[PDB]
Amino acid sequence: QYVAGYKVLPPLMDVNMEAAYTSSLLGSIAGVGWTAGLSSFAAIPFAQS
Amino acid sequence: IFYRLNGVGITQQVLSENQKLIANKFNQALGAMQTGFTTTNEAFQKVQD
Repeated sequence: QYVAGYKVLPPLMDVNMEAAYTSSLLGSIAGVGWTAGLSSFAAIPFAQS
Repeated sequence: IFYRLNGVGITQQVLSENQKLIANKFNQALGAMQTGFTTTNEAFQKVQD
């Protein structure tokens, strides 16, 4: 990093943050995908989805 | 506007009973950006950019 001189910036999202966001997507794919209209949440058991 | 709101999963009954409140909310929303033009608008910043 310094034998030439440059710094690698870490990303804005931390590892726990992608973990939480992907967890939210994995929990919400069953919910949103039942009928159009994103206002409600419809977290059906998955096999029914 | 009534038909478009009907299409997104809102029943006719609340539309037929609450015309004035949704009209006032629409007026407030379409007046919000009139006083909104400052640095906080991302689109305004991109136009300036």
